[PDB]
Amino acid sequence: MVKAVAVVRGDSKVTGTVTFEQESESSPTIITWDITGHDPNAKRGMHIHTFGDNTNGCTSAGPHFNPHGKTHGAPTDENRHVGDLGNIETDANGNSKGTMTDHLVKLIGPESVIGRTVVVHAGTDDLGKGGNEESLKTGNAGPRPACGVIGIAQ
Amino acid sequence: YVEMVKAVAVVRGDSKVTGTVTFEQESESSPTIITWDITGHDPNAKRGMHIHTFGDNTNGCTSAGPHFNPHGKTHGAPTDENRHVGDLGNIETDANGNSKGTMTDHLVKLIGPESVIGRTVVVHAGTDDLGKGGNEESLKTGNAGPRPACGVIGIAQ
Amino acid sequence: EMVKAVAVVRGDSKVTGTVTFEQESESSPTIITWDITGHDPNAKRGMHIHTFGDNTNGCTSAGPHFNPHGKTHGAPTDENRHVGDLGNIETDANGNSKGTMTDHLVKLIGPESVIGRTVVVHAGTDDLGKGGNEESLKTGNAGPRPACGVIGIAQ
Amino acid sequence: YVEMVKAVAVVRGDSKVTGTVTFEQESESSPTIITWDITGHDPNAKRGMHIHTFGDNTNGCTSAGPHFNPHGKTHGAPTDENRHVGDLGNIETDANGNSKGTMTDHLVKLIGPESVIGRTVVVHAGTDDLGKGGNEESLKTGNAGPRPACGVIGIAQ
Amino acid sequence: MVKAVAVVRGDSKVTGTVTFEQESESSPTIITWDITGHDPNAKRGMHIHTFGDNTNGCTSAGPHFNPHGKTHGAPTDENRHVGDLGNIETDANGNSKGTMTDHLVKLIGPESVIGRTVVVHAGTDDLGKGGNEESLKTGNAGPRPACGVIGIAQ
Amino acid sequence: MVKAVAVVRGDSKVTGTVTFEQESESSPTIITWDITGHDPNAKRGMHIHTFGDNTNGCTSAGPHFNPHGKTHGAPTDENRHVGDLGNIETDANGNSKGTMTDHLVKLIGPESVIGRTVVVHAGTDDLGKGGNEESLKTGNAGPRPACGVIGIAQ
Amino acid sequence: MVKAVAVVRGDSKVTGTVTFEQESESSPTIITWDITGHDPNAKRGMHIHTFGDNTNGCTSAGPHFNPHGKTHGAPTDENRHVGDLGNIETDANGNSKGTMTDHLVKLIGPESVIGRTVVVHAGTDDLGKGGNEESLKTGNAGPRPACGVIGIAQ
Amino acid sequence: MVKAVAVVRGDSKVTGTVTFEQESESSPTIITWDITGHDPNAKRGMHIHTFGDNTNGCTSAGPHFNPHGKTHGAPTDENRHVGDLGNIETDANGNSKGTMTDHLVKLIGPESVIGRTVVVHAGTDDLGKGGNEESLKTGNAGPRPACGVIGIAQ
Ligand SMILES: [Cu+2]
Ligand SMILES: [Cu+2]
Ligand SMILES: [Cu+2]
Ligand SMILES: [Cu+2]
Ligand code: NA
Ligand code: NA
Ligand code: NA
Ligand code: NA
Ligand code: NA
Ligand code: NA
Ligand code: NA
Ligand code: NA
Ligand code: NA
Ligand code: NA
Ligand code: NA
Ligand code: NA
Ligand code: NA
Ligand code: NA
Ligand code: NA
Ligand SMILES: [Zn+2]
Ligand SMILES: [Zn+2]
Ligand SMILES: [Zn+2]
Ligand SMILES: [Zn+2]
Ligand SMILES: [Zn+2]
Ligand SMILES: [Zn+2]
Ligand SMILES: [Zn+2]
Ligand SMILES: [Zn+2]
Repeated sequence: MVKAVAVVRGDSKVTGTVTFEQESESSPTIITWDITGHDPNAKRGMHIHTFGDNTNGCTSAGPHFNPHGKTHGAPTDENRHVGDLGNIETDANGNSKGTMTDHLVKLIGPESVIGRTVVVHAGTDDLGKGGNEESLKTGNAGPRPACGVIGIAQ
Repeated sequence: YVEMVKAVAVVRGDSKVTGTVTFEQESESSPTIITWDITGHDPNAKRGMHIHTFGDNTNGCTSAGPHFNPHGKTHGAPTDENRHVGDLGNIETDANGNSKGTMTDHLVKLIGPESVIGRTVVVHAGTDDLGKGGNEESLKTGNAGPRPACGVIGIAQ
Repeated sequence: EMVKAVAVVRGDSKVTGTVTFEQESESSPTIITWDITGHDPNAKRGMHIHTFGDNTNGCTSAGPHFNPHGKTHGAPTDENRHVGDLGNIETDANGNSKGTMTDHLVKLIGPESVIGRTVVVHAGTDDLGKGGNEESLKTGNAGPRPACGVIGIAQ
Repeated sequence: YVEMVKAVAVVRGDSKVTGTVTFEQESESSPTIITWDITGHDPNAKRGMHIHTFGDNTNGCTSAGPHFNPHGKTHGAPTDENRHVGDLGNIETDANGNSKGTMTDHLVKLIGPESVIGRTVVVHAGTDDLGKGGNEESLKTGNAGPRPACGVIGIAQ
Repeated sequence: MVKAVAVVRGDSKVTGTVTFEQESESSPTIITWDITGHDPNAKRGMHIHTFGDNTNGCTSAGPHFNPHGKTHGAPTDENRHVGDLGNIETDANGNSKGTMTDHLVKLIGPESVIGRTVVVHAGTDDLGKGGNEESLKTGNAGPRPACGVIGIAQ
Repeated sequence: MVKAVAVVRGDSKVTGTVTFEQESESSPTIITWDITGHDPNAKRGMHIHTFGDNTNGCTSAGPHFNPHGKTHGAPTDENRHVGDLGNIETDANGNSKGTMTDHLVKLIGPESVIGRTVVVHAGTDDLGKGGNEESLKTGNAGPRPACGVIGIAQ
Repeated sequence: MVKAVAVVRGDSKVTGTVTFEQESESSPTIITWDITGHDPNAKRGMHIHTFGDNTNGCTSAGPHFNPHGKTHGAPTDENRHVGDLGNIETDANGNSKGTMTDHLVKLIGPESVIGRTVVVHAGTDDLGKGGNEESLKTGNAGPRPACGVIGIAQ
Repeated sequence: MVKAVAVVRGDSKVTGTVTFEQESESSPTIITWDITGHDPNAKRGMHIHTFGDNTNGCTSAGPHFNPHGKTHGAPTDENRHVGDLGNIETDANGNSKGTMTDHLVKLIGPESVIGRTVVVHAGTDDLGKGGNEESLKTGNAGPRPACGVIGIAQ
């Protein structure tokens, strides 16, 4: 029913598209990514950050979207940010195509991620198991080579 | 909980036109204040600026689709009753190709079912004829020409 | 070919007069001449061809602007106009208006013929579809219909 | 050239509900007169009848899509200002499950850009709550239930 | 980018869908059909009839749609009805799928076929070369096993 | 079988005709109005009032015809007066032409409205949903610019 | 646990007190009102508006408190604003005493109404059933004779 | 950096403030209005009139400020009076809050509007497109329910 898309780019060669589909507010959101230009054979963090603000590049996206005030985790963790989409897997060409079904992310209602930002990170998300404050906030997934605002799609 | 919403579109595309268009709305019942700060356009020009329906940049600014038009009107001036929500008229560029301005709009909302959050600001290459051009295109797009820059309206802090 | 028509307009008003039409062939422009009296002085007044040559209820039964191409209301020179959109006539200090113009959409010959339809002289100014409201794109906000006449075949 | 338009939807579907819904409009400025002659429905019942956006029957009455809503309103009663064009309320069936009636509607048009020619009449399985149900579904569909019969609104002689 | 579709059926086993796409009023209309249940290895007339009226089955569709007042012909003829889509070719299974680009049929404007009827006929259209009055009216294409009103598609 | 008509006029420029047709006592009554001279782009109450008494203008029509002792409602409401015909819609010229099928109004039998009064009101009928006692009586539809007695038409 | 109170007044003779108690965040909030000086024998809307801002009288309270982004409805509706508390009933003297719980209004947690405003309106809330756009925003309950900021009570 | 303000009032309940700020003579002037007490849901003309003279109420403000000798127009028009600020939009409560960027109005230099008058009109400005002499002079925006002299604000 509701469809959204982020076209990500940044101060890097990482580009691509992240789409979102959600039938109703209570339904899972299906998230597809199609990323190119990343490091090969890598695990790279991908998160929804709070602000769809690109005024100062991907930095103004702010932190991970966390309406429920949880610690950073894996998508499979109960204690995760809404925006915690884990690591995407890049192939030998630095590309990553994938789909996930997310049970926290909404396109509908007060916690909608429409208008927020998808960030593809430079590093691996430690999924909140890094044992430091930074892990519980960001997963230590490194800088932000590409981001894009989640917009309404046809 | 905060009712106030701030949003920003950072616009760019296949051109030198860049800049930011900010939106602030205090409540669903209030007008939205729009501020633009555009650079790199033609000098001394009137250039159409509109909210287009889709925040989809997969095919560049073309995939933003048409003007945001939830109320099913024809294209018009911002002051017209018969206008698209997305019809913000023209911005004025100075001798350097820059445009800074601010205005409220009474149809553009950040809050509620007609929210433009996640939709697209397009800065056009030409002048919006404000639906007064006398042809069908005028009542669709204002004949404002192509889309040198666009950006998705995203939530700001 | 060489078709001539005339509407003698009157109504619930002092506005009266004659509007003549001539058309050489179906594709030719129709030459329109009006000679109107009894209107407001120094005024711009809409003059349109409305769809029906029905005067059963005064000028109201003439219906809307003649619009066989399914367009919105506009100026005569607009692409996006009704066939019946003849714009405004100008009245002089005495409330009189004489003028002539051709129109490239109005036909007396063929399927879109206006013979048997109605000329309406309106009470107000046609905004030529530029008024910025929905009514502008229907009627031009030209107001009521002080005079009308069915377009009839002339000798 | 004739301005008058007559149209008819001949409705059927995965049910015993059949019949005809005719539309007549004298001019773009006039209301449209709607006449229905429905058979095979539940007896002594109120049943929603709406114009849905698409005249697409490729997957049965589901392909007609939602209520025709060019003006971007929520679902309502025909007499409501805030209604879909397609909101024709309920028809009444008699003791035999038949419904014959006629009314004009002031939003449904056969002429002009909001023409319903080529769209779909759906006769619903349940009662239209006229947008007064207090839930989001009421403001979308009137909670009128599934679509036992539909037909494309076609031009009549 | 107007799209239309007719779903055809009638007092026969002939069913299927006929779609129409037209970019603008002056652009050609692309027509696609997907018909099943017809005679095998046959040429079968397919026309747009004037009325989208199914009150009396396919008979109520009236004659071929002919706003320009021409005689019946092949789609390639200058002198044809707007509704003259010629013959479709059915395969060994009685099925016919095809696409044509039609330079007269419109979905936009006063001659729009939206709300009119596609009829699939029982016989072969003689394309107005039958030499009788009926040929110049109907192509002698026989009865009307299936029809459907051309409706607006998403 | 029975046809009736009311020609409405009063202390105003509102005039017009309201016609009634009923095949049999249990059949719905079809009501058609053709009203001119009202406010433009407005919703205006129209009701059948009990008395076809115009001795003191539209006031002596008395209240809404309510043989079944209901509260004031919309025509669609189960709780409505027989005379509750709801709002008519006026166009940009203050004209209203419409037709409705009414399942309570009768021209035949003991609850016949023949000889009663159609009133066209000056304001909008709140349909019994105004939340005060007057709403449940009159719909708060304002004064009575025009009325006419429902007379036998054939 | 948490108790709160609004003392309402404004550009009118309407005054009074609206108290709130909530045992836990998920518990219903118990609301009691004791209002004086209103119209007699009337239904009058009473709502929690978003802002506890009285800088420009009751207008500064803004719209109905609507953190879930719904339309205006009755308290019992699924589709309602958090602040939609419907109508209070005034007696023959213009007074209204009553108590009810509400299942959406909270004093505890992120949707707390503490520091927001109770508005007693001049007219009747149509509960979102008015059939116009304003009904789905305000209930058409009219102006704001009294309001008060919801403050922590002992 | 000049700031100005007009506090408008008159023979009406229309009141409010109109502020002006301009960085330099060639810069646009930002104009903000906060108007209350007007007709609801309306378009109302707002203009700068030549004279900051209130000796005869808003009438002594004279005509639209027109130092460049143009016809009356919309703010967006080449052919407009300096004082032509077009229509403001009032909400359901008759309030209008807005901001505009005006490319002709100056607070600095010989065409300064400091000491001139903001008038809020009773009717809609036809923006010079009413087709009569008055339209090209005043926009036919009607009488002057409120006005105020533009005064230096810092
Ligand atoms: Cu991140
Ligand atoms: Cu045929
Ligand atoms: Cu009454
Ligand atoms: Cu003025
Ligand atoms: Na998951
Ligand atoms: Na949500
Ligand atoms: Na990181
Ligand atoms: Na911003
Ligand atoms: Na707004
Ligand atoms: Na919001
Ligand atoms: Na006369
Ligand atoms: Na008309
Ligand atoms: Na029909
Ligand atoms: Na109905
Ligand atoms: Na052949
Ligand atoms: Na009728
Ligand atoms: Na009824
Ligand atoms: Na809640
Ligand atoms: Na005063
Ligand atoms: Zn996180
Ligand atoms: Zn537009
Ligand atoms: Zn016209
Ligand atoms: Zn609906
Ligand atoms: Zn043919
Ligand atoms: Zn009643
Ligand atoms: Zn509410
Ligand atoms: Zn002026």
